[PDB]
Amino acid sequence: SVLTQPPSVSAAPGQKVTISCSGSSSNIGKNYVSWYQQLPGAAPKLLIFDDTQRPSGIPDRFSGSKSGTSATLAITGLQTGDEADYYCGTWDSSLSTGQLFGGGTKLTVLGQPKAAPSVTLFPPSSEELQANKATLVCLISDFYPGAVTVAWKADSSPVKAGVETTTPSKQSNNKYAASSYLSLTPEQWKSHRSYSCQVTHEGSTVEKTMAHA
Amino acid sequence: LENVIENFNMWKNDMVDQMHQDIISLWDQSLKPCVKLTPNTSTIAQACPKVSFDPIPIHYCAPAGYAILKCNDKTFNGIGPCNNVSTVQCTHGIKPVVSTQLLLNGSLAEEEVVIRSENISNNVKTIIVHLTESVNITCIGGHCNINEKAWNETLKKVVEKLVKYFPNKTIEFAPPVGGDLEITTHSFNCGGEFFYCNTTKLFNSIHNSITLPCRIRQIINMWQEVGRAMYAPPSKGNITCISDITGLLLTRDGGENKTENNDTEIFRPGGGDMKDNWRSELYKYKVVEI
Amino acid sequence: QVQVVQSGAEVRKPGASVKVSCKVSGFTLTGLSIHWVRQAPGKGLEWMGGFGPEENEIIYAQKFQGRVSMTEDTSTNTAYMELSSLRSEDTAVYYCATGGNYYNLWTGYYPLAYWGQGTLVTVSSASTKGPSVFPLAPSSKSTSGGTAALGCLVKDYFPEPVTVSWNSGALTSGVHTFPAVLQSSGLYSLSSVVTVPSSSLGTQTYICNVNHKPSNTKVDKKVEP
Amino acid sequence: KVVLGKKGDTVELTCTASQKKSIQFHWKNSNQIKILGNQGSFLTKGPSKLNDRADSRRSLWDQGNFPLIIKNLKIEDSDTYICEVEDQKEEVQLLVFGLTANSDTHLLQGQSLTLTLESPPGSSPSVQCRSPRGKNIQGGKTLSVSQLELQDSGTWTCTVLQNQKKVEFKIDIVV
Ligand SMILES: *[C@@H]1O[C@H](CO)[C@@H](O)[C@H](O)[C@H]1NC(C)=O
Ligand SMILES: *[C@@H]1O[C@H](CO)[C@@H](O)[C@H](O)[C@H]1NC(C)=O
Ligand SMILES: *[C@@H]1O[C@H](CO)[C@@H](O)[C@H](O)[C@H]1NC(C)=O
Ligand SMILES: *[C@H]1O[C@H](CO)[C@@H](O)[C@H](O)[C@H]1NC(C)=O
Repeated sequence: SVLTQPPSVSAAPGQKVTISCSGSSSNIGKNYVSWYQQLPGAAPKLLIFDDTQRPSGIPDRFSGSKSGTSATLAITGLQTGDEADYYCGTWDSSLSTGQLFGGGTKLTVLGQPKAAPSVTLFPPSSEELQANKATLVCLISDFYPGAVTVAWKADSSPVKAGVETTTPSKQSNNKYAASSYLSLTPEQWKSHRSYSCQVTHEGSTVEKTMAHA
Repeated sequence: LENVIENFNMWKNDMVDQMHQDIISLWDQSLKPCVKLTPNTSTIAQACPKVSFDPIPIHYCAPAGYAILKCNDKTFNGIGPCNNVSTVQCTHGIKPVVSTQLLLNGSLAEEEVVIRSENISNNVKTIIVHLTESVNITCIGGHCNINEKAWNETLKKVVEKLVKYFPNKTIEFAPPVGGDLEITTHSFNCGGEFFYCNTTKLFNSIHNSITLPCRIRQIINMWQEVGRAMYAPPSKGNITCISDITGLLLTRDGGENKTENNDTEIFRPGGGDMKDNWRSELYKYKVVEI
Repeated sequence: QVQVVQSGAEVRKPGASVKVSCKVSGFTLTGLSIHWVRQAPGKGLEWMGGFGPEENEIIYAQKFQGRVSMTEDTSTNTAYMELSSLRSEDTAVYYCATGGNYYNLWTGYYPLAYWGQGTLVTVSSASTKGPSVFPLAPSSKSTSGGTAALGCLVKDYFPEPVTVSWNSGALTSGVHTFPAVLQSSGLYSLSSVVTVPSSSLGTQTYICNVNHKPSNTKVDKKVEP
Repeated sequence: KVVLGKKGDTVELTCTASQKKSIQFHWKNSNQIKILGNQGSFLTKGPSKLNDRADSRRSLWDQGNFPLIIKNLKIEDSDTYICEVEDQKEEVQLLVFGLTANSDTHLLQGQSLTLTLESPPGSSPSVQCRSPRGKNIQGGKTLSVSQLELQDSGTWTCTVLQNQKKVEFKIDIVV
C-alpha cells in the first residue's frame, strides 16, 4: 500500500541525474504515474503526468519513463535553479486506498565546495536558571551541503530525551547554519561534569563540550 | 388475425432501436443531470430540475400504413419461424425501467421459461431468460429484501431448464468477475436515486452433481451515451421501493476446453445494453407494411 | 491565467472542526474535479481523498474516514473541505488540487494540474502567550579571528510569527535568526544569533528586539558578556 | 498479423468496424476465454487470467474502434488474440520478450556482462546490440562480453527479431 523512492540525491551544475520510484502491480503497473516538483516552501507543481507527458512551461531538460512496477524521473543540464524536492504520484486500484504518494526525495545540486560546520555552544542563561528552566543552545554554522545531523551527550553517555532540532538553513552568505536545543531542569544541569553537542557532517565529526562546573 | 407464417427476430427488431431512442429522450426531459461530462470534453453546468421519473408507460403504435404484428405461439425462442400470427393497432403499455442484471415491474412468460439470444449457444451473447413465476424486491436505504424462500424453488425450474439446452452439465451462479460498477451490481432507477446492490452476494449457488447490501450513489455513468452524468443530492431521510421481478440478463463462460475437465458452466449476471431490456418486452412485436 | 486560491491560514484547538475554501478561475469545476492534499511541516505529501472508480464516493483515505468531508459546488465554483475532531498531528499545510484541460471521461485518470497556494492549519493546546527572552552571553567558545557569537533565546510562546531586530535595525550585518522549533509544551521557541568582533565587545553594547503581534508584546533586551 | 511488446510495458491491440459506429464487440485469447467486451456504454472484464490490466479505450467506441490493452506485460501473456465485431473475426499474434542484465548495478572492469533474452513458449530469438561505442555484437540467444571496459559505460541498444518486426530494449550502463 506504499511507494518508495530515495530520501536523497545530489549533482554538479552540468550533470545528469535520476530519481527512481518503485511500487506494486497493485498501484503502478496498473495506473498512471505523474511527478510533482516542490520548490523551497512553495506549493508542489506537476513536473510530469501520464508517465511521459510534460506540461507547458517545463523545459525539455525534464523527462519521464515507466516500465515494470517502477517508474523513473530524468533530469539533464541540472541547474542551481532545479534544486527542490520531487514526489512520484500514482492512483491506486487495490483495497480502498486511492491516490498514493511515495515519500519523495530532496535533490540538491552543489553550488559550493564542501564546507565544514563551525560550532559554538551556549550555556543556560542566569535569568533562565532563575526562572527554573535551563536551555543549552547549540549553534551549528557556516557549512554546506545543507544536510547535517546532531546528537547530545552527558559524560559521553547518550541522552535521546529532551532534544528538538531545527533542519538546516540558508544564511546571509549562502552557506547553511542550523540550531539544536537541549533542555533540563537546573537539577540535572548542576550535577554532571559536562554536557556535549556533536555534529556529524558528511561522514566526519567536529565536537564541542560545555561544563557547568 | 389469420394464421400465416413469418419469421420474427427480436434481435433485429427495428422498433427497439426506436423505442431505445424514445427512452433516451424521455430521460432528457425528466432527469436532467446537473453535469454531463463527455468526450476536448464537452461540458455544461446548469441548475437541475429535480423532477423524479415515476415510470409513465409509452405506446409506439404503428405509423401511417404500417402494421404491428404479434406472434401467436405460446412460447417462442428469440429467433424462430412463428407458426401463428395476429395483427395489433398498438404495442401494449410498456413500462420502461433502465435496469441491469434484473428486469423490473415487467411482463411474465405464461407457460414455460424461455431463454432468448441472437445465438444461445453463442458463447458471447447476452441472455434474456424471460420468467414464468415472479418475485418481489423491496429496498430501503440501508438494505434490500429478496425472499430466501423464492430462490430454492426457482433453483428447481432452472435446474430443470438449462440442462435441457446443455445436457450432462453442472451449473454455477457466480458474481461478475470484472467491469463497471453498474454491471457488477444491479443498477436501477427508483424515485430519482440510482441504486447498486452487491448481488455478487445473491448468486452464490452451484448445481446438482438472503439480503442485498445496496449503495445510493449520486454520480453515475450513463447508459445513454459514453461518460459520466452527475445528479444533485437528497432532501429526505428515508426511501421506499417495491419492485416485482419478471426477468434476468445472463452470460456464461464457455472457455472451450483446456483439460479443466470442467463439468461446468458458470453463468453470471449481466446487462448494460439498454436495448436488451427494451427487447424482452418488444420481442413479439414487428413492424411491416403489405 | 488559470488560478487557485485558498483561504487564509488558520489556528485550532484539538477537537474542533476546520473548514477550508478553494476558488478556481479559468474553468467550471466538473464536480469530479477536486482532491485535497496536505503536508506536515518537515514531511512529504499525504493524500486525504478525492473522487474514485467507485461512483458514490469522492473517497477519503482511512486515517481521515470518521472525520472528513469534501465538497465542490458546481455553481459558486469553489470547493470546501472539513476535517473535524482535530489532533496534534493534523497541523500541516492543506492544499487544494484540480485537474483540467484534460480529458477526464476516464475521470479515473486526470493529473493534478493546478495547485493552490497552500493554506495552513496548526492545532495546539496553547492559546496566545507572549515570548520570554533570555540572552546567550558571548562564550569562551565564541571568539576565533577576533570574532565571537552572542544572541537571544526566545522561549515558550504561541500564535506563530515572532520577529527579530538588533539595535532596532541599526545593526543588520552578520545577523541570522533561526527557523523556529516547536516544543512539547505546545509552544514554539526561537533563537536569533549574531557573531561580532572581539575588539568591539568591551566598547560596543548590543540590543535585540523581539516583536510578537498575536502576543501583542514587544521586548528589547541587551546581552552583556 | 504479429506485433511484439516489451516486458513490463503497455501494449495495445487494434479492432476496426465497418462504419464509424458503435457495435457490441467482445475479446478473446487463444482459448475462447473472454478478456473485455462492452454493453452499449458500460464495460466488462472476462473471467480470463488477464481481467485486470485488461482495459480498453472508451472514447473510441462511437467511431467503432474497440482496442484491447494489456499493460504490465508478462511473457506468459503472449497469445494469439481475437476481437469480434459485427460477426467478423479479426486476429493478432502478440509475443513478449524480456531482456535482463546479469545483476542490478554498478559494474566495473574485467567483470563481465551477460544479457539474457526470455522468449515466450515456442519462439525464435536472435539479438543485435550496438554498444554505446557502436561495436556491434550479435549474441543471438544471450549476449556476453567476457571482460568489461571504460568505452562501454552509457546506454546501449539491443534488437530482437520475430515475424519480421524488431523491438528495442536499451540498457543503461554504469562502469
Ligand atoms: C454462434 O454463431 C452462429 C450463429 O448462428 C452459429 O451458427 C455457431 O454455431 C455459433 N458459433 C460457433 C460455430 O462456435
Ligand atoms: C414499482 O411500483 C412502486 C409503487 O409505489 C413505485 O413507487 C415504483 O416507481 C415502481 N417501480 C418502478 C420504478 O417502475
Ligand atoms: C462485493 O463484490 C465483489 C465483486 O467481485 C467481491 O469481490 C467481494 O467479495 C464482495 N464483498 C462483499 C462486501 O461481500
Ligand atoms: C425518516 O422519517 C421517519 C419517519 O418515516 C422519522 O421518524 C425519522 O425522523 C426520519 N429521519 C430523520 C432524523 O429526519
